[PDB]
Amino acid sequence: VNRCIFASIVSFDACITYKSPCSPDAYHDDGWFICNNHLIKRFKMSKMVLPIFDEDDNQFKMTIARHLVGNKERGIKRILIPSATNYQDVFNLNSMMQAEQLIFHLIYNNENAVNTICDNLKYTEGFTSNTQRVIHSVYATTKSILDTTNPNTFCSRVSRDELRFFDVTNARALRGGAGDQLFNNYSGFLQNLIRRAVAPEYLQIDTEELRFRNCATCIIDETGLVASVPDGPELYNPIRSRLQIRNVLKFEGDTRELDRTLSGYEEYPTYVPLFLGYQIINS
Amino acid sequence: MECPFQIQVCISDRFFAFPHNLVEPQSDVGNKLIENLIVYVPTDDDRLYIDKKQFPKFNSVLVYRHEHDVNIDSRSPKKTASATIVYWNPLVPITEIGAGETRVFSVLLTNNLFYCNTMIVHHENPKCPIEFTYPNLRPIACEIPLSHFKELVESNDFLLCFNLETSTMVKILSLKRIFCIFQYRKQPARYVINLPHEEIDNLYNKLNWERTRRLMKGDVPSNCATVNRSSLKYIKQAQSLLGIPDYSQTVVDFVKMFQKIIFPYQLVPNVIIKLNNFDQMVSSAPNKAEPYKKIRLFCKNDSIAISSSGIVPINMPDFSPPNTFDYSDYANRTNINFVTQRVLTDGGFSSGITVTPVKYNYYL
Ligand SMILES: [Zn+2]
Repeated sequence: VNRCIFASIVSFDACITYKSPCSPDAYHDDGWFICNNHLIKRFKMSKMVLPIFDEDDNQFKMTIARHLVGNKERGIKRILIPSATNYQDVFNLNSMMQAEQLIFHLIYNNENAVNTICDNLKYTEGFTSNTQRVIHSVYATTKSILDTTNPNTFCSRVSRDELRFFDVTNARALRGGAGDQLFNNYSGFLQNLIRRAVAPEYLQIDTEELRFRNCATCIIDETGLVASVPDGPELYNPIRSRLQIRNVLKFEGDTRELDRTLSGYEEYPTYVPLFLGYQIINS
Repeated sequence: MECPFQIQVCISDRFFAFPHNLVEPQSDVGNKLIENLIVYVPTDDDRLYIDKKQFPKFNSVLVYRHEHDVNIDSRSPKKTASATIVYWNPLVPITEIGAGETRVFSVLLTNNLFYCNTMIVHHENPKCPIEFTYPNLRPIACEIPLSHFKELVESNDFLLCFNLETSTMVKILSLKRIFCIFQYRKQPARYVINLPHEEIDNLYNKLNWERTRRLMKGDVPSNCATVNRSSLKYIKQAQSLLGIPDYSQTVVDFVKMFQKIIFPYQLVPNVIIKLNNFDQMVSSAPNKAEPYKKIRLFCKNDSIAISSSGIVPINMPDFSPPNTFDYSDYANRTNINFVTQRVLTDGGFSSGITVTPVKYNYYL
C-alpha cells in the first residue's frame, strides 16, 4: 500500500518515466501523503519529528519540518508555497509535465483549465487510455481525504474548539498582522498540510501554557508560505547536499585537533525550526 | 421507575428553544408565591442563551447545570418548596422538587418519563426531510444550535460531525432537535454525517423505541422513517439493475410507482415483501427469525384482503386448518418423481432441478 501523491502520479509516456520515485516513506502513514524526497524537490523542506512529554517520558510526539532555503535569497526564492494568485508563475507549470500541471490545477480548483485540457484530451489515444482513470482515482483519493475530514471534520473541530492561532506572537510585528485570517481561504488539503507542517510557539492546556520558543521563527505571507524571519536580518540557514567568488575571511585558526579534544561535547545542530502562535487543548 | 407524584411533563418540539413565556410563579397553599426560581440544564452552554429579563414576575432567578447526585437518589425525591424549580430537556431522573407541582418541558420522552402525567400539545409537520451522501456543502457544528442559525434556513446541504467524548444521550438530543427544526423547514434539506454510523443505526433503533413511546400518547403522525443500511444497499442494487436516471432518487419514488399498480393486480410486490423481511426487527426479523409477521393488506370497500399468501376473506386467521386440502392423491411423491424424470430426460439437465406442488389457503 502506497499513499504519497507523487507515488500516485504516473508518466503519460514511457519517456519521462517517474524514475527517482517516492522513497519508502511513501508507504508510511504520517498522513502527509508526500515523500520527503518530493517535499525537497518541490518545496525545499525536510520533515522532522518533535518528541513531546505527556508530562512524562510516556510517549508524546508531533511532526515538524525544517526549511532548506538559504539565508541570502529574497522574494520568489523565499516563497515556499504560492497562492492560487501566483502558483502558475511560481511553478512555471509549462516547464512541468502536463500531468503535474493537471494535478496542480486540481489542487487550486482551476476547473476551467483542468476540464479544458481534459476535453482536448478526450479523443486522444493516450487519454482513451486509462490516464482519465488515473486522474479520477486521484479525485477519489482527494474525496477520501478532504470531503471525509479536511474541510469537513477537521475544519469543523478547528472552528469548534481546538483552534491554533496561526497569528503574530507580538502585535508590534505588524508585518505579520492578521494574515491568520487568510488561512480560511486555502483549499482544505493545503490548510491541513500546513497545520501538520508548522508547530505553534505555545500550547495552552488546563496544565499550563507551555512556551516552546522565545521568538517566532517565521512570518505569515501575502500569497503562500514564504521563509522569512519576523524581524531583523534572516538568521543563517546552512545547507547540505562555477565561476563564482567564494571569499571567506576565516580566522587563521592554528588550533588543530579541536574536535579530537571536543568530540564528546554536545554537537549542537543548527537547522531552522518552525513556530507559530498558540495551540489550545482540553485533556 | 416512575415520575414522583406532583410532577408533570409537557412535551413540545418547540421546547428545543427555551419557552421563556409560559412559566408562572408557583405558590404554596396559602398563596405563598415563590419568586425565588432555579433552573437546571444539560450544560453551562445552555445558560448562555437564556435571559433573566424575560421574567419580571420573579425577583430571583438562578440556573445551573444538572448533575446526577448519589445520596438523594429516591423514588420519592427530596422536597423544597422554598424555591420554584424547573428542568429543561433534562436527561436523567431528578432527586429534588420545588414548590407545588413541579413541571418539566422537554422534547424527548426518556424511559424515566414513561409512567408519568404527560401532555404533548403536538402538531403534525408534513415535510419529511432527507439524508444524502455523495461519496456545496455547509459545515454544520454537530451540537451548537444557533451557531448556524438562519444558515439552516438558507441552505439545504448540511454536514455533521461529533467529538469523541460525546454522550450518546446528547447525540440523540441534538439529532432530535435538528430533525424537528428540519420538519419546520419548508424544503427537504439533505443530511450528511461523518461517522462510522453502525452505532448511528443502533441509535436509530433507539429513536424507533422513542417514537413508539411518544405514540403511546401521540399524534399518530405519518412520520417518515427508514431502515438505513440493509434496505439502503438493497435498493441501491435494485436501481443499479434497473436504469439509473437518478442515483439520488428517493425510495418513496419507487414505492409510489408500485402503488400505482398494486391494486389492479390485487397482489403483493416483491419489493414490499422484502421490506418487512430484511429489517433486523420490524420484518421477518433475523433478530428472532419471525416471518410470522405476514402482512394482511386491505383497501377501501373491499370484501376481501390480500395476505402475504394470496386472497383471504376478511378478519380471519390467514388460513383455515380445514380446507379442500392438498389431498395426497395429488402431490403423491411417486407422481412428482415420474414427472421430474420426464422433465430432466427431455431437458438433458443433470442438476439443479427441484419442484414442489402448490398449496392453497382459504380461497382457491
Ligand atoms: Zn512522492
